[PDB]
Amino acid sequence: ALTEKTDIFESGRNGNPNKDGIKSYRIPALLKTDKGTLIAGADERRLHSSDWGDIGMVIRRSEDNGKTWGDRVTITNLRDNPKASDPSIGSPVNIDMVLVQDPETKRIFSIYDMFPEGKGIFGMSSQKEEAYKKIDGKTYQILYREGEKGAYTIRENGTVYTPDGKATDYRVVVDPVKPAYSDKGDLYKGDQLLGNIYFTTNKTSPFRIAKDSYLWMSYSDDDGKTWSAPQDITPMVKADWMKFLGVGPGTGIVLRNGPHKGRILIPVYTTNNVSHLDGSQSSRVIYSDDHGKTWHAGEAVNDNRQVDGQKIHSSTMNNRRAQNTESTVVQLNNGDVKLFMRGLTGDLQVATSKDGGVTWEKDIKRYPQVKDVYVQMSAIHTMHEGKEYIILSNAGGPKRENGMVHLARVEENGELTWLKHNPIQKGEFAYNSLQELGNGEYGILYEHTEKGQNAYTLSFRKFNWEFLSK
Amino acid sequence: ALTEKTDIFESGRNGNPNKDGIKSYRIPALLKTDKGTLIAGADERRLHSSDWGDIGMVIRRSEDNGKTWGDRVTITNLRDNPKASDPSIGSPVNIDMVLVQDPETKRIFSIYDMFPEGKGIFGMSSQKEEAYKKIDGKTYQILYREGEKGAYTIRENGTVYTPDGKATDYRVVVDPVKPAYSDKGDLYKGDQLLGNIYFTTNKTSPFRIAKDSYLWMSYSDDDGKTWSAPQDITPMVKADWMKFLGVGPGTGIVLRNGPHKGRILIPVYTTNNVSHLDGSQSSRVIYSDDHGKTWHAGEAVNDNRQVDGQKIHSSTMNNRRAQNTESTVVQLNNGDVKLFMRGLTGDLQVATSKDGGVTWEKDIKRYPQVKDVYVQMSAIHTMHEGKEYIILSNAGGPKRENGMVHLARVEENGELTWLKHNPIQKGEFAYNSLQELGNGEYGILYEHTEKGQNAYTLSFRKFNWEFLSK
Ligand SMILES: CC(=O)N[C@H]1[C@H]([C@H](O)[C@H](O)CO)OC(C(=O)O)=C[C@@H]1O
Ligand SMILES: CC(=O)N[C@H]1[C@H]([C@H](O)[C@H](O)CO)OC(C(=O)O)=C[C@@H]1O
Ligand SMILES: [Cl-]
Ligand SMILES: [Cl-]
Repeated sequence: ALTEKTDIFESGRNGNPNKDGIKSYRIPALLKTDKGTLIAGADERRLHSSDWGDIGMVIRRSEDNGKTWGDRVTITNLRDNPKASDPSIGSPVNIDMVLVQDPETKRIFSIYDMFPEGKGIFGMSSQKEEAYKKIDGKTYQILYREGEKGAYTIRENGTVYTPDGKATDYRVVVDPVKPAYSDKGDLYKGDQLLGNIYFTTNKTSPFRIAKDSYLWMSYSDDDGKTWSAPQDITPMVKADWMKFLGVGPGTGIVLRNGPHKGRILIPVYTTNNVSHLDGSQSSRVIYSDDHGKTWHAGEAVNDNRQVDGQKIHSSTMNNRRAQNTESTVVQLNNGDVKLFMRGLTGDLQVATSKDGGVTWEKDIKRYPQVKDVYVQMSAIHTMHEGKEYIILSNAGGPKRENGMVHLARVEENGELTWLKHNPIQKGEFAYNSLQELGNGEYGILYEHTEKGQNAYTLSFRKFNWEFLSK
Repeated sequence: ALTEKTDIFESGRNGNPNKDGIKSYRIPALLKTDKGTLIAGADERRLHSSDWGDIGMVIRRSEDNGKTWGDRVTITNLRDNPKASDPSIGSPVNIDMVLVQDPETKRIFSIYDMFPEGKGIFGMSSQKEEAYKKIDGKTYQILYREGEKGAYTIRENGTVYTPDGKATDYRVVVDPVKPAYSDKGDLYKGDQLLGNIYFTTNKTSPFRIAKDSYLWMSYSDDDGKTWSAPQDITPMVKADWMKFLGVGPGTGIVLRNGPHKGRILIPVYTTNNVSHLDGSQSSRVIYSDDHGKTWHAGEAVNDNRQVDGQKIHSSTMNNRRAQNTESTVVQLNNGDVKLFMRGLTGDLQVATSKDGGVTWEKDIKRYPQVKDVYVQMSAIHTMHEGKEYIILSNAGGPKRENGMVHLARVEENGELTWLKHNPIQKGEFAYNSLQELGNGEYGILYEHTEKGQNAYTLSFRKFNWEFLSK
């Protein structure tokens, strides 16, 4: 019923780097393509297991349903600041991905966070820095020059314009060409490399982007073999009030029925400037109706939500327990969208959208049958013999341990009836990503450590309906 | 040299209403029109002196340079909520106006704050309510229905639509016809008047607008005699992070030189959700480059301002002493814009814009020569044979008392040198509005009380250069 674990991304041991010089792997995403390929994505955390530093967005492909795996394809890996005093925080950061395939165009998307050099979500400034400027109907990324108040802009061809709208002799690499696109943001004067717009300390160039939270996208048209250069989707989806805006890691969905059929959903979450990570983490989705060309923000589950007899908003809330963070998204046969949200209640929180993920119903459903220890989860839709189900995997607890696979029957009204709860991994268990394999078989890429492994090694297992019914 | 005061708007005495049933007048604006008319604007605060309640936006006209004044013209006066428990707070609020005339079109504009029923800026909720929705490129004001989470919208001809986009048979009066437009916001179901969308308590209708801060505009094309219905300009200028956004009352300007000549400038200020009135009040201007048709927000003086070693932003700041609030705007002959801002340093703070009010230079200039007791001021540009000056008026202190007219020379540098400091009114003195009358004469309209008069009576004086030279 259930296979042995095949390690896909292997972490180092006892606090040391593995043989490739990588201490850590984190944040699995598992995608089954139209060819039948399995794409396994991960944070490649070179220097340590923490949520920052030098991190590549990496995939491996299985052209045989999880039996054997090809070599690592690196989607994006921004080069580190060679002059940073502390290399553990000395790199521009990419962190956390969501994979999805457009079932019509066959395009595969990787959407992931981006920060300039520093500590990621843990090094955000208290004060807003404007990141973008609209000039004659065009949106440009801003640059700040040391000692100057004014907003420089990156305009056509990467050419840097002054605050007062004059071209300079500086340009930015806006069309990176190097492997892993490690030249992105490089700042030139002519053909002299000066530095990089993502460096924040001990800079050798005069320019940097706003110290903010960004959202990037990369895509593949050849089943995950090669990848586009990073596309900055931030200004399409990030409101002025948002502090953090980042993905809920794993695998997104494409709506298969109802008025919004073909819509791509990407779970994300925000914080605000009132209470940031202490009281404002709020789930929502971004979506595309045009096959991934343009992106829109849905409303938050927390927007106009009644809490303890009073209305809150994702932009103003300061309520630790009312937060919802990383989430996993599923569309039902009746057309409802369910959002399963990592939260702080001890048990499973679920929001429902009747309009394709744009707005959410007033109640969040809490399911005591499914434990949540405040950790990522995944959930997928599945049809077994014409009956409708959802499979959800997360840690059983009491800590980030004991991988549980849950089975729910979905009722005609969209309610969830939990049937079975089946252990899939003893010991350490954290982030995971489920897929349908196409028989009655299901795949799962997850975080687990054993035998002194650094957090985490990411492993793959198959399981059938015989395992689910147990 | 200095004329006796002419009382333009007289308040009641000893806490009682005046003959017209008005306890209080506040917030003077004075405008000299192309025809030579003087328009004196005010808040007509019927029930009490505070920053809320039943308040009309009113003017009087003088056709003989301030000697005699006509009857009150009411621009806007929203009807009260007849079912409110406390009438003192039982009315939709208009408060604080800025007057300006377009010298080309001759159109006169009054721009002023709007709040639904409540305590205005002191009654704002801690949580954001979305106020507008963009549906298919069109911006509609949102309505909320009792016991429902969704956003209804006010669409063409005031037809209320359901959250899911269906016409109902509820209608909002979006083209008011009653004197002073007191019918604006009225909620109909067919022929039947049910209540008003600006009412917040003991409602007789199912709908209300978001509890928020709004910005409204009315205009006159007949020299102040008649006025358009209010135009809700909020969505053009109010960013999503903004809590309060309202005018710095008095008289705005039209830029007379430089590449932005013809641009209309209106002083405003905002708060944010981090610190609201405790630490975030931030001066800026909104402006129109198409004769009042569309409006844009400039950047705050506080945006990317260095304060005590560190950069702040108007959207995120929490710094009491770094606030700048109501302000008055002046263009110099060299093209620079000066913004004189009410603040908490005890002396005069001035910001400079080199791009027609869009962005501000890094330093705020303080002038110890001019005390600021934290009260509104007004300032105008003037020429004197043929040297460039600015006249500024405010309280001398210690409190809101001893009105002063200050005179500065505008240096070849754009710097200011304070030459003269002349008392103009003993006893109580608060808000005021200056105008150049022609032939070396100036007019001022200002808040003063005596003989038990309620705060305040608005009185007018004229003065010439010899008054200034003392
Ligand atoms: C962008 C980022 O920091 N992502 C990290 C996320 C985040 O810090 C938290 O969700 C904020 O509350 O948390 C975790 C975690 O294992 O708990 C892993 C993610 O890689
Ligand atoms: C919209 C509004 O409330 N305007 C009021 C303003 C405001 O309350 C303050 O600037 C907040 O800091 O203050 C004053 C005042 O005499 O001090 C008068 C205005 O009518
Ligand atoms: Cl650099
Ligand atoms: Cl009502």
